[PDB]
Amino acid sequence: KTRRAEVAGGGFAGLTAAIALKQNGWDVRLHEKSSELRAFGAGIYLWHNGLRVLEGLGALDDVLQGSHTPPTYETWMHNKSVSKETFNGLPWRIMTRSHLHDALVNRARALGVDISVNSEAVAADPVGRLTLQTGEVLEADLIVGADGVGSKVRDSIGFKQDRWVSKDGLIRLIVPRMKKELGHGEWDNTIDMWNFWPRVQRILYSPCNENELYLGLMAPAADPRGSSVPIDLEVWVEMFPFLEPCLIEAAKLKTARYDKYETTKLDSWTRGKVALVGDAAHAMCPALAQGAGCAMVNAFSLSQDLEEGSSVEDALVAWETRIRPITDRCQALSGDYAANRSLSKGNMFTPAALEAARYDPLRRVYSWPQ
Amino acid sequence: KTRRAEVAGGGFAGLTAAIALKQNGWDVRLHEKSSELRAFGAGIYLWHNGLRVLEGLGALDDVLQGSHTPPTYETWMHNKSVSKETFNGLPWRIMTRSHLHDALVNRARALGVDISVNSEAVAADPVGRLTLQTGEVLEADLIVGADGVGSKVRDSIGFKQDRWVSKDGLIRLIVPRMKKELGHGEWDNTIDMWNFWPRVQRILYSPCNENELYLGLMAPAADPRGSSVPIDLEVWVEMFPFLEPCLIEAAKLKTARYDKYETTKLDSWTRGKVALVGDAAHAMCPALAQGAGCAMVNAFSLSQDLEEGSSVEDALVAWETRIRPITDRCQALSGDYAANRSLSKGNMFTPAALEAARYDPLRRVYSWPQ
Amino acid sequence: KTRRAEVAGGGFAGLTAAIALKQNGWDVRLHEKSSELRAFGAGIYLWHNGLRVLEGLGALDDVLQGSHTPPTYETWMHNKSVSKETFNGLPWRIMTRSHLHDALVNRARALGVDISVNSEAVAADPVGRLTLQTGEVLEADLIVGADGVGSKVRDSIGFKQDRWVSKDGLIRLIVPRMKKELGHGEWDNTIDMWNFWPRVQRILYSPCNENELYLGLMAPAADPRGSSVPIDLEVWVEMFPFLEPCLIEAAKLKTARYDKYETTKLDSWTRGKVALVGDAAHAMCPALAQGAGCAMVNAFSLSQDLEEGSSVEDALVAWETRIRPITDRCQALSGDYAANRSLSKGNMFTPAALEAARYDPLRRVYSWPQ
Amino acid sequence: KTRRAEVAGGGFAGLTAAIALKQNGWDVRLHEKSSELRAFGAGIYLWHNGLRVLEGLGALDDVLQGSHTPPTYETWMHNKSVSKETFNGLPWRIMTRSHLHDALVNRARALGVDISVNSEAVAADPVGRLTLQTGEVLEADLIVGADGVGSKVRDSIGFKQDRWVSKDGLIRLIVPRMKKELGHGEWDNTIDMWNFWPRVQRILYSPCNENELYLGLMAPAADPRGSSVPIDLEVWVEMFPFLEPCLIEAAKLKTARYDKYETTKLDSWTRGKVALVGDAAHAMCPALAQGAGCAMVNAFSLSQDLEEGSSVEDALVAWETRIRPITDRCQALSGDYAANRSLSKGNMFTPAALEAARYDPLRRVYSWPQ
Ligand SMILES: Cc1cc2nc3c(=O)[nH]c(=O)nc-3n(C[C@H](O)[C@H](O)[C@H](O)COP(=O)(O)OP(=O)(O)OC[C@H]3O[C@@H](n4cnc5c(N)ncnc54)[C@H](O)[C@@H]3O)c2cc1C
Ligand SMILES: Cc1cc2nc3c(=O)[nH]c(=O)nc-3n(C[C@H](O)[C@H](O)[C@H](O)COP(=O)(O)OP(=O)(O)OC[C@H]3O[C@@H](n4cnc5c(N)ncnc54)[C@H](O)[C@@H]3O)c2cc1C
Ligand SMILES: Cc1cc2nc3c(=O)[nH]c(=O)nc-3n(C[C@H](O)[C@H](O)[C@H](O)COP(=O)(O)OP(=O)(O)OC[C@H]3O[C@@H](n4cnc5c(N)ncnc54)[C@H](O)[C@@H]3O)c2cc1C
Ligand SMILES: Cc1cc2nc3c(=O)[nH]c(=O)nc-3n(C[C@H](O)[C@H](O)[C@H](O)COP(=O)(O)OP(=O)(O)OC[C@H]3O[C@@H](n4cnc5c(N)ncnc54)[C@H](O)[C@@H]3O)c2cc1C
Ligand SMILES: O=C(O)c1cncc(O)c1
Ligand SMILES: O=C(O)c1cncc(O)c1
Ligand SMILES: O=C(O)c1cncc(O)c1
Ligand SMILES: O=C(O)c1cncc(O)c1
Repeated sequence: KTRRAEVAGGGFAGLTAAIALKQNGWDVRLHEKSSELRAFGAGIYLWHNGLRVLEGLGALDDVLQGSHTPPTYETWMHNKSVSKETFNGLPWRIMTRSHLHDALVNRARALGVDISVNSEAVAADPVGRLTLQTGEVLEADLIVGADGVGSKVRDSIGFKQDRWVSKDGLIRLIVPRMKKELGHGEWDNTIDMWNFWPRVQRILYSPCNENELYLGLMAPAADPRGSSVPIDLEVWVEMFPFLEPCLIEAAKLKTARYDKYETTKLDSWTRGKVALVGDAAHAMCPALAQGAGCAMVNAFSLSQDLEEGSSVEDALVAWETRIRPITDRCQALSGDYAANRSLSKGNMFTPAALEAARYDPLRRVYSWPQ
Repeated sequence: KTRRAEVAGGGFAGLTAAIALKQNGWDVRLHEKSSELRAFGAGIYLWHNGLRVLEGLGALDDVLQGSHTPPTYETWMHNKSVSKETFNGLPWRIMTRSHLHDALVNRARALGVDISVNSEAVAADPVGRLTLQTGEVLEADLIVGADGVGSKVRDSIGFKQDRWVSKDGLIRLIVPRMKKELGHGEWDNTIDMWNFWPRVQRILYSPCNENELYLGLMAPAADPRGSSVPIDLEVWVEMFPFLEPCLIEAAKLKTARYDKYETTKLDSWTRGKVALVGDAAHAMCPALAQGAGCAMVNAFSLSQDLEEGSSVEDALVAWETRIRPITDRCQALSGDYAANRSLSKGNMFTPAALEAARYDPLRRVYSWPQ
Repeated sequence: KTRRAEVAGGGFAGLTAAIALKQNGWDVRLHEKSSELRAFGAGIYLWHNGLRVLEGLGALDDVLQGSHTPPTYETWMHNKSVSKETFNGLPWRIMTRSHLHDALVNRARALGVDISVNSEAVAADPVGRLTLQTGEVLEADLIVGADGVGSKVRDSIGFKQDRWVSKDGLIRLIVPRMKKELGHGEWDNTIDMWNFWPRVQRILYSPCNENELYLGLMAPAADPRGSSVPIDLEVWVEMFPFLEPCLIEAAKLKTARYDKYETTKLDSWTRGKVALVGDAAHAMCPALAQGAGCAMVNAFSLSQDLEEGSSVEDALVAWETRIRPITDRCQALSGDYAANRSLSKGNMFTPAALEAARYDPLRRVYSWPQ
Repeated sequence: KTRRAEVAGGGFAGLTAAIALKQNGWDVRLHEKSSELRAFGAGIYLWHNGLRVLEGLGALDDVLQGSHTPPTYETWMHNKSVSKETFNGLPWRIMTRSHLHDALVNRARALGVDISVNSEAVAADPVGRLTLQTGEVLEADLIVGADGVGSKVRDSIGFKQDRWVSKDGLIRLIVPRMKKELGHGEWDNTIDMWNFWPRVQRILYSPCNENELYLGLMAPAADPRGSSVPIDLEVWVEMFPFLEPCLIEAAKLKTARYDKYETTKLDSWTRGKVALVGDAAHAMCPALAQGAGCAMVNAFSLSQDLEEGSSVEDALVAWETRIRPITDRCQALSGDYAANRSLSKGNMFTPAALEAARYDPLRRVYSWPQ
């Protein structure tokens, strides 16, 4: 009578699914392809929606400890402050990726989720069979494809899809705060520092805690200096001289990567006993900082629909119908914002922009009205 | 088998108790002495702790709609900004008293709490008897004394106590925002505007929403002009000229009162089947903006302890033991702050100051670390 | 024994020459080609050097009354303040062109300078003969060619020269201050408001007094909207929205012109009894705001050299040798600044930039050290 | 035929008189009581009027080199900026006392003024006799009493007078700028930093040049800590913490003095061939920073009246009649400002306040209109 779930992928989506299912009495095993449990991307923003998932997962405490809510989300254009936004009290948080990942892994382990590394799902069958690269075939009542933009759970089954990999991208790093060295200013703020002149270069400045600063350095791929790794210190200091202390530390990082944006959209997220969650289903532009938020809401919501006494197949259909439109709208709006460079104007966290963030997955209503 | 509760007082404490008990299946009747259900005091701050009570009461949505979280809590001394505090993301909110009261009344009514007006508790018996001014004697399994600083539930039984009524006080009003007329500034902020020179006059500036502004005008009773009602417009405009548009509206209010501060502390909060909650038990100085927050946490916590399968008498003892120290510490610290004028320095919402605010009554842990 | 001077041109150079010579006992007649005595160009800056000429001319009082020294000379790039300069106390002043012109005309009249309008010099002879368009031939001991960039005194004689008329230019206007309507800011400042993005548009904001504001609206000739007269209100408000009240008034002016920059440089400024002064000799780019300053210093200096007991011919040679290098350097540096857009960086009023301004023609030394 | 002048006192008044007379062909001897030529008081402000005297004395160049005009004269009350004043371009300057004194001494020496030290005037006779402490009796056509508030030239003759020495005063010091250590701010400004709460303490912050800062630390004599010398570092840092780097240097100065304010007013300034100039005649409160300015204007004006071909006795009478009302008005207004603490309000350099500053002694008119 113990339902069995097999989860492919140990990112935020897979860990969320695994914890949520285990809390509801599922026998859960999670399979991570990589040799270690790790999260790439340097830093990450969560909002009310994702923080509520964490509360629902019993992992909120560990996350809030050692992460940061800036006093304001500030936008600059050509070094002129154009907006300061606080979202009418809507909760939000910045943290390192490792911080969020560790909290989730620790919670999954505390609950007794069986986690395997070097364990890649290479095929999934809608009847409830997952095949690993080792040739092991696992039977389950539920298969969760949380295996990222390149999901083999998805592609082994075949889902009609549009995927896009941009030519442009950015360099994401964690460096020391160097707060004193930054001198006068509001250095606890998020500051999105846009420029189009004299060149297209932007830094998203994102404090994670008293020690760690998350920087995103964005320049076009066609710019050989701005897109260089390790960073071309001179061209960054030239346009962001007020960040020189931090940029000097950034230039030391030989692990720096220029990572490209990538999106996925599918005609459906389910097939029989298989559900696709996270980037496997709905990778999106990061303008609204909701890729993981939506992934986590969707994973948590999946566990909710599986508590209705329905067949797994029916629960999965109900789940997508219920929760997908929030994600579709957020993905579309984030892509629109990215293409139009809407964030450069400031004051763009409108009620519509904040729809996903306002959703409370625990009570299934929208909170924090704007 | 339906447990019966009789609640004396229709303030925030009594309404919270009534809703929380009704949600847990108690047959609840609430008795308000006044001819109408009303809340005095103009405006009010709630923090995470109180907002979590509201969530637990199913009244959070109605409260957040039409209330305000300032971008920052700012302090001025002699018109110089000395601090801006955002509490590392700790949720907080400002609203009119009527806004909070209405949300609670509407929720109690929706749940079918029996509410009587012109119904004053004049005596309570620890065996579970409440006598109204009408001579009606009501039997119950639980009596809640939520009847304010002058609690007759408390005083009919006899509780060792120290009460204090200050000679000093303040004038609290709601006026239009007049935001455009205030011109350049950060007029969505809370701004605590202190002065000792040329006279002791202070205004706590507290936006409630896009339409309503809560002002507290504080001057010593020995100052015949600053303590006058309706307000002596000239002496307020002289020291707060930047608020003239709002003060002109304030001066129109012939309902204005100079209300005195009042505190209560008791050796215990329980006797048999009687529990004292709110100002009946623990009225405190308003420096930490936690009088109602603690009252609401205590009322909600009472309902929790009554779900343990214990006798009512034992549950009440357990309740006070569990929850009272948070209130004792907050009351003491708020009184210390008031006497030392500590808030005038700015940056005084320390981790210790925020202890009560950080408490989450739903999960019974402290959240939002500083 | 009364030396006779004939001056061609009633601009700042010619009026300065006429007053200075008349003060020294010359019989002076001045000939203005136009039907009225008028000054075009809306507004003008003078510095210490030009203010000292005015003192020497007995016209300083009338100029300082009704003109303005801003508290600072401020530069913006893309709406971000990049510098505020006060030149270590070096005197400077902004005024309407008419204000300066009127003061000079009134002083010349008070001294009994004979002024003719509709009186154009069409030929000059180094032996001391000036021919007017009327055919009148005037004999004099000194002929002053103060007849502008298109000087016929110069060109009738033949001076080796390089002249340049730019394709680009600007629209100069006087509008009401609208100070209250501009709201919060430092609206008594000079503010040089540069932009390259989203288009090349710049406004030099120059208060003249409590009533009048001098604006220079600069856009490339290749921009059909930004270079349009009367002004294309929308494209100016878009990039300078904080000046909308003033720009609305500017758009009413059907007299607005897009005037082109023009320079002149000559191998010499003298021939026999003929001296060329002002734009006739040394028109320059306006970056250092010294075209008229140098013109006035040169005209005044001419009068000084004529007091040495030398022949007029020798005095003129001595004059150019003594005073020309200040002008040559200023012209070259202003042209360099214009071409490199150096002023866009702010903090460019260096000691070298301010050399002409620092010169005191009365004492013949440099003052106001930097 | 060479007129002989004997000047008592080598302060700013006596040096000005000596230079001005020597320039006009007087045989001038100056007698300084002290063993060295020195100026006490740390720093000093001059305005247009005094700068024009310096121009008239041929000492302006040496003064402007190595002195400072702040970008603005700023006033703070309780650390809040209440005004920024630039006087519509009216020239002004801050310098060390030694800087001004040296320039004057060097000019007097260059002109061949005979200067004696350890040479005290102890008696003067209206017939033109000056007696030194050595017993030497000097005959002259003019005797100038420029010997300070305690003038023996004045008191040996007997002038009806009111003198006042205040109980209160201030500590004036020169310290290093420590500009970098002061961090963010407008540290080239004059800043008059007033406080009445928590104690009456004020600092006038006055940069003299890139190296030297003039500070005036003002507290009541009844305050044993604030009036202490060497300075009580703690009580100054407490109320001016932003000046700590400079105050630490100030506390090292064991030469610091708490000097009292002193005023003098006389029924007349002349007797026969004797003229009283400077503090000997008109010491005043320093609120308008015009004590030396008026002293210098008066000394220079004296030389002017002596060029009219009148008897010395008549010239002196004409001089006082012509020039004294400017000083009487300035003295009265400065005393009014001091007593009413008017400067604490900011924006008090009104046209009337600036009357003395606006006077141009060279042309004998008022300039720099407000
Ligand atoms: C630049 C940038 C900035 C962003 N910023 C934010 C932000 O601020 N806030 C936010 O909420 N989101 C943000 N996002 C989006 C966020 O990174 C993703 O949406 C999120 O990490 C998706 O998580 P996931 O678990 O679906 O996928 P992934 O994080 O890709 O994790 C899947 C895990 O899949 C494992 N794996 C892959 N294939 C297999 C397999 N076949 N079998 C087993 N394991 C497999 C992968 O190795 C890995 O361990 C940002 C994205 C980008 C690109
Ligand atoms: C100036 C000031 C500012 C404050 N600001 C804040 C703030 O910002 N945030 C915050 O959390 N707290 C604040 N407080 C404290 C807050 O006002 C109180 O702690 C709170 O209202 C107490 O609620 P209560 O229900 O216990 O009592 P009450 O609000 O006094 O309500 C009891 C209700 O008792 C009814 N009643 C009385 N006697 C009887 C009886 N015998 N029988 C039946 N009914 C009876 C009373 O009429 C009334 O309807 C502030 C207090 C003051 C004085
Ligand atoms: C955009 C711009 C901004 C500027 N801003 C400043 C500034 O802020 N400060 C500054 O000092 N300078 C400034 N200048 C330069 C300043 O305008 C000139 O250098 C100055 O006006 C030259 O004066 P002028 O007397 O030599 O010539 P003009 O002003 O040209 O005057 C000559 C006079 O010549 C009369 N005339 C012409 N031909 C004859 C003839 N044949 N016979 C008789 N009369 C004749 C002309 O009609 C006229 O009345 C600026 C210039 C430009 C273009
Ligand atoms: C706190 C303070 C701040 C001030 N700030 C300013 C300011 O910013 N700007 C400004 O313009 N003014 C200022 N003043 C006023 C200024 O200090 C005086 O007005 C000025 O120094 C007066 O100069 P004096 O030459 O008349 O007298 P003094 O400076 O007193 O000089 C007279 C000289 O007299 C010599 N002496 C005295 N007796 C004899 C004698 N019997 N025989 C020979 N020699 C004699 C004295 O030793 C000395 O060398 C300030 C004054 C004070 C108190
Ligand atoms: O626009 C972005 O690339 C972006 C990336 N991360 C967070 C965010 O709010 C925006
Ligand atoms: O100090 C107060 O009186 C006070 C009153 N209300 C809220 C608060 O934070 C402080
Ligand atoms: O750069 C200019 O065009 C310019 C024009 N007028 C004054 C000035 O300082 C600069
Ligand atoms: O008020 C003063 O003591 C004062 C002292 N020096 C200059 C000044 O402007 C004011």
